[PDB]
Amino acid sequence: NIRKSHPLMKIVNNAFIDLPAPSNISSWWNFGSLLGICLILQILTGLFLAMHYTSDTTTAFSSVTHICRDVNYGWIIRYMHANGASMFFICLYMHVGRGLYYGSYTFLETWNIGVILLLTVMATA
Amino acid sequence: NIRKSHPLMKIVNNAFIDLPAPSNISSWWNFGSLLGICLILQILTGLFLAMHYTSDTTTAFSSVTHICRDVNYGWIIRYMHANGASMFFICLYMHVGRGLYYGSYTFLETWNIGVILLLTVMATAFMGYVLPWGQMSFWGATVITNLLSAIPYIGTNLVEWIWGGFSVDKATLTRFFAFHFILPFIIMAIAMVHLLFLHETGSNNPTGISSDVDKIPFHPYYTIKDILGALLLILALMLLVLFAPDLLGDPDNYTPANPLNTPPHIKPEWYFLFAYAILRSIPNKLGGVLALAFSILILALIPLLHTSKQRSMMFRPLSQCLFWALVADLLTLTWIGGQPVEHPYITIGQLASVLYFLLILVLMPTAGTIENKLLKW
Amino acid sequence: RHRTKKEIDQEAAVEVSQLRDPQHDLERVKKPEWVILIGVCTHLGCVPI
Amino acid sequence: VAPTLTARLYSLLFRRTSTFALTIVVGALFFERAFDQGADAIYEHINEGKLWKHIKHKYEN
Amino acid sequence: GRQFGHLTRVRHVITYSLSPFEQRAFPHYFSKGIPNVLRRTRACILRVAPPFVAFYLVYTWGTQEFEKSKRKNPA
Amino acid sequence: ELVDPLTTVREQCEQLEKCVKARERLELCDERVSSRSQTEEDCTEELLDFLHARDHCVAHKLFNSLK
Amino acid sequence: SHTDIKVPDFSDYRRPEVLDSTKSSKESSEARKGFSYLVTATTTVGVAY
Amino acid sequence: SDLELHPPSYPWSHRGLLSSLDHTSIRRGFQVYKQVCSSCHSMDYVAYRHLVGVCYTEDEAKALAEEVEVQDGPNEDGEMFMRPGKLSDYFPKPYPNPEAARAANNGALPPDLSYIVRARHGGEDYVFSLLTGYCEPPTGVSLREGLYFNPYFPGQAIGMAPPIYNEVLEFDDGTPATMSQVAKDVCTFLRWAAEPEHDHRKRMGLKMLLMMGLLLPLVYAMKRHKWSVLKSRKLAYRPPK
Ligand SMILES: CCCCCCCCCCCCCCCCCC(=O)OC[C@H](COP(=O)(O)OCCN)OC(=O)CCCCCCCCCCCCC
Ligand SMILES: CCCCCCCCCCCCCC(=O)OC[C@H](COP(=O)(O)OCC[N+](C)(C)C)OC(=O)CCCCCCCCCCCCC
Ligand code: HEC
Ligand code: HEM
Ligand code: HEM
Ligand code: HEM
Ligand code: HEM
Ligand SMILES: CSC1=N[C@@](C)(c2ccccc2)C(=O)N1Nc1ccccc1
Ligand code: FES
Ligand SMILES: [Cl-]
Ligand SMILES: [Cl-]
Repeated sequence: NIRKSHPLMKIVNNAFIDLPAPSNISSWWNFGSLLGICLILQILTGLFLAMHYTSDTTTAFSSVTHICRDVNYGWIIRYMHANGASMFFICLYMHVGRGLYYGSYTFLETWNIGVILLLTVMATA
Repeated sequence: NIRKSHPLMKIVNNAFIDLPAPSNISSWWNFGSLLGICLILQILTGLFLAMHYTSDTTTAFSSVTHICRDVNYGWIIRYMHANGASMFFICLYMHVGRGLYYGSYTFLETWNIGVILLLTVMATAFMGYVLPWGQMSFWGATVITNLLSAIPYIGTNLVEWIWGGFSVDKATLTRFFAFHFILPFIIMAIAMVHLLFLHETGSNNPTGISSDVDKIPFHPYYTIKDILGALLLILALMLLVLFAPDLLGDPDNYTPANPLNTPPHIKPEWYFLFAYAILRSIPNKLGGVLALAFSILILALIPLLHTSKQRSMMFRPLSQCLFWALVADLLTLTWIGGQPVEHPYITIGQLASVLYFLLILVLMPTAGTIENKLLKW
Repeated sequence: RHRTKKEIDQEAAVEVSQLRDPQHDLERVKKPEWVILIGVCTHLGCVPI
Repeated sequence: VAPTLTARLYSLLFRRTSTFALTIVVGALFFERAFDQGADAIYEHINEGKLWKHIKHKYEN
Repeated sequence: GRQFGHLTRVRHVITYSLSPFEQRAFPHYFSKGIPNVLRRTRACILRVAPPFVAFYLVYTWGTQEFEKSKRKNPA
Repeated sequence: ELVDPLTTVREQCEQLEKCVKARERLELCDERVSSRSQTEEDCTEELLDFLHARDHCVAHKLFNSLK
Repeated sequence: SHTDIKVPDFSDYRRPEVLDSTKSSKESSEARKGFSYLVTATTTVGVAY
Repeated sequence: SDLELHPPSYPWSHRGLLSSLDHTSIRRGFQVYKQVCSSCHSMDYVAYRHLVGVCYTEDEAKALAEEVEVQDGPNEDGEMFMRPGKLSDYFPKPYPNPEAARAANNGALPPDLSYIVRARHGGEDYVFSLLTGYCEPPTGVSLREGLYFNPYFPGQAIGMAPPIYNEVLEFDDGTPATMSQVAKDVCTFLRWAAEPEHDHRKRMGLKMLLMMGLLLPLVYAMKRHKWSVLKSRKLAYRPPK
């Protein structure tokens, strides 16, 4: 069985396929992956905005305008990136609230760096 | 002992401290970490340049000027980043040559993604050299992107789709800056997979013989040798930065880009001249482009050309000579690439071009079969 | 480029069989004394002198 | 049989890592002054009367 | 990965080692060092030098031709 | 009215053997083509060689006279 | 048979203060350690600068 | 596609690896640019403040900026107007755009000089040789009106009339304004214009060499120290018989 012995697919296997998980985790445990998705969306929409945005005060306002009017489908990319950031913070706050209500903070290492993940997202947005 | 059980320090331990390593790896094994250092330097100098650079044709040339004159110590940051890129390619070419001479390519997974690490660095430095928006930046960007126009049927569509217009202009400079920013992080991710597959087996060594009978821990023996090597890497960089910053840079790049006339003679940076020579050695558009691609993708099929019953060339004199005829031949193609398409550089460029592909595909494979028969096996 | 009579009869009195993209001077221009091109090389985009 | 300077340096400074580190940081502080002092003194003695530090006295007023 | 204690099998091999504070880090650096460098270069020079001499001859000829190929002839 | 350290060095530069030979080969080419004008054979090549050997010796000692 | 073993001579590598096999090594233990750790200290000074 | 003659190497006092610029010659070189060159050549990337503490005092450089008038505004009425220069102004451009420049210079474009030494092979050696290298055309070369023979310029036909000559200006320190003097001073200034970091980088370069001369053998010594355990190890094979 190659899924269990290839050094690269081994780490995928032990994280997404054969990973043991509880049988009773509710929808409040869905927000971990939605954070990952939100991040991926903010990478991609973010990246495709950075190909048309300019970083100086004279035309920084105008380059965003240039996206929403002139580049094909850039207005939708831009609102995805703007609203994607807000969805990111919805998921963040559900994620934390899940951890508090159900006591997941007892995973100190996971929790304490989760706090760090909150600060860096705020610094990003 | 916490160094061996903390889930985070465990992965560090098994990679830099208690990792078994051969006891006899020479200075040619120092270039793996110098590539990592080079990458880190290009991240940091690169990042601190991106805080003062602007990405549009009107002021892209001027923002780089603004760094070298007005921002505190930005001129040194900028030459570190420019010369750091060239040191990156020195280390790349030693790294590969080490792998060929000593037969390290038999690590297929490590090697085959190493090829990928070569292509992505070239794609990075390409999209980095466009950003200052000088003459060489613009027309060097024009020659390269038009290579895709040689693809039949879909050629022009891919070029104009890459361009975002009908020629390299404002739209390209913006996306190329975005690509140049993000690719060095992808590189770091693949470099981590480079090590992951490597640690599956451990390092080769100058002899090509298994070193399981005689291993030493990576720390303190190769931590200190990698420091010493890095200190010689800083020396090489700083001699270029502080005593010869424009030795490798072309003067033409100090004039803003002009989309209306070219320079009479254009030359890439030194680390691409050997391949530019191969391109020009063919009087055909699609032929020149394919010969350029196979010039680098030849590395992917080196492991299929191994004929020797021995792994390293340390005990194979006849392969040694053909190996150094390839370095000289590659050093020849570098010279032609820096010279104008004129007599006799043209015909020399073609003979050295055949000798390149002739060595890898014919002379070296059969040279290994001979020396097997000279050794009666 | 305004073409003279020394040039029209040089490019008119040419064999077209061996040309790489063969076509007589009629198809190219609209009138024999005018050549309006675009300055990019069909190889890789440099402008010819 | 008085211990040489290297032995007395070890007994007093180096045996403890803390004191070993303290004298690195202090060694850096005093090395920095004397190195930039002496180094700058060479760079300008070579280039005597060539740059603004030297001709500053002409155009005072 | 791979660990110490699971590499290979070895028997009947003794290793003597000295502490690094008991010995000299540069012992006979020039006394034994230079003769070893001469042996090492002597042993490999014939395999490395010829192709780079061959490059040197092509390099001077090619430039010498080009540098004067654009000179004028009386015809 | 006013001297010139540039001009004095050039007159004592053209005296050495390497410089008069280039002068003799261009003074021939000054009279070869001007035998009777018709050809397209310019005479720029024989001048640049004379300037190469000349401007080599000026750079040696020219700067010894300036501030 | 393991008594036939003898450690080989290291005099080609020993420092001056140690070659006397009849003189204590502790008499020079602080000078020898100090010399090697002085190399390290001045190194970190330069890296610090 | 003509023959080329490359410039020789003149012994500039800033040629050596550790050798700084001569700042008195810079000072004289700025005077050449202002009086002679600035009427045809721009320097879009140098400002008056860059002169402060290199070759002029702050008061001197301020007085120099106020000797020209520059545009500023809008005022409260929406109109543009002229005021004297200040330290923050870049050197005035002689033409608003290159099209006016070609029309004022028989169709040729005097390039910006901020980087001229770095954008041409040979740097000040090329510029020094060009300015001082004008001569009559060789037999058989006949240049069209408007153009001037100069053997160092590619093609040997340049659209710039010789811009310097004996006594074009008088220097503040009494130095004889000979053609060669003027060329040497303006070339030193143009090097500074293209590479203001010149002197500081060499001072750093000296410190870098000295630290490396210390750190390389010390780090080498640490490597040899640790490795000595292995380099002098001895092996013996004692199989059972
Ligand atoms: C594709 C990119 C093209 C770009 C063009 C770049 C211009 C080329 C400029 C040439 C610089 C050459 C560097 C100097 C090499 C000196 C090597 C030498 O001194 O020793 C030979 C050594 C033999 O030693 P053994 O390992 O056999 O055993 C030792 C026993 N005491 O054997 C070895 O040490 C050899 C190890 C490998 C050397 C790496 C150099 C090759 C660089 C390009 C290779 C690219 C191929 C695709
Ligand atoms: C907010 C501001 C805060 C500023 C704080 C300033 C503090 C400065 C540093 C002081 C810390 C010193 C700690 C110390 O020396 O120990 C680390 C090791 C030990 O050396 P070692 O000799 O093994 O053992 C000494 C044992 N002793 C103490 C009993 C004699 O020492 C060494 O081995 C180190 C030598 C190598 C150093 C080089 C490492 C840098 C990476 C590579 C650089 C080049 C390329 C990047
Ligand atoms: C200070 C005395 C001056 C220096 C130094 C230079 N010039 Fe000029 N310049 C002028 C024109 C019309 C041109 C364009 C010529 C052409 O493109 O054919 C130039 C060009 C230059 C160049 C460029 C040389 C090259 O491209 O290789 C240099 C290095 C140069 N100039 C130096 C006109 C004038 C002018 C108008 C009367 C003056 C006063 C100056 N130039 C002054 C200087
Ligand atoms: C970019 C930020 C983050 C990402 C991508 C992320 C992702 C995830 C994922 C995929 C899981 C496992 C699946 C799940 O429980 O949903 C998880 C679990 C957890 N996270 Fe996060 N998270 C982030 C931020 C945070 C924050 C801000 C906190 C707390 C302040 C936190 C604390 C935790 C804890 C305690 C768990 C364990 C929950 C359990 O298994 O019951 N994380 N996280
Ligand atoms: C977790 C990741 C990210 C978050 C939460 C985030 C969030 C945001 C937000 C809230 C804005 C303001 C949008 C507006 O007001 O119009 C923005 C703008 C922008 N972002 Fe991001 N971003 C992320 C990642 C990225 C990345 C990875 C890139 C580029 C590679 C990027 C590029 C941009 C650009 C260019 C803009 C300016 C254009 C605009 O305002 O729409 N972002 N981002
Ligand atoms: C960003 C690019 C790269 C980085 C950071 C990198 C880094 C490293 C490092 C640290 C090692 C182990 C230590 C050493 O042998 O020096 C290594 C080994 C190796 N690399 Fe790379 N490398 C890169 C690119 C490449 C390329 C371009 C190739 C080949 C075309 C390649 C093929 C190999 C092979 C075969 C080995 C095993 C060598 C051995 O253990 O004998 N890698 N690399
Ligand atoms: C392996 C990584 C990298 C390599 C080989 C590389 C290489 C280069 C090269 C050759 C140039 C041309 C410099 C010049 O001609 O002046 C350049 C420019 C530039 N690079 Fe990078 N780079 C790397 C990573 C980065 C990163 C990670 C960033 C930013 C986060 C960055 C930002 C820039 C910027 C802003 C410029 C334009 C400024 C300039 O031209 O100096 N680079 N790069
Ligand atoms: C984009 S201009 C450019 N980017 C470089 C740094 C590069 C090209 C290809 C791959 C990596 C790096 C290079 O040498 N050139 N110049 C140049 C000049 C003539 C033709 C092509 C390129
Ligand atoms: S010939 Fe290749 S671009 Fe014109
Ligand atoms: Cl907006
Ligand atoms: Cl620039």
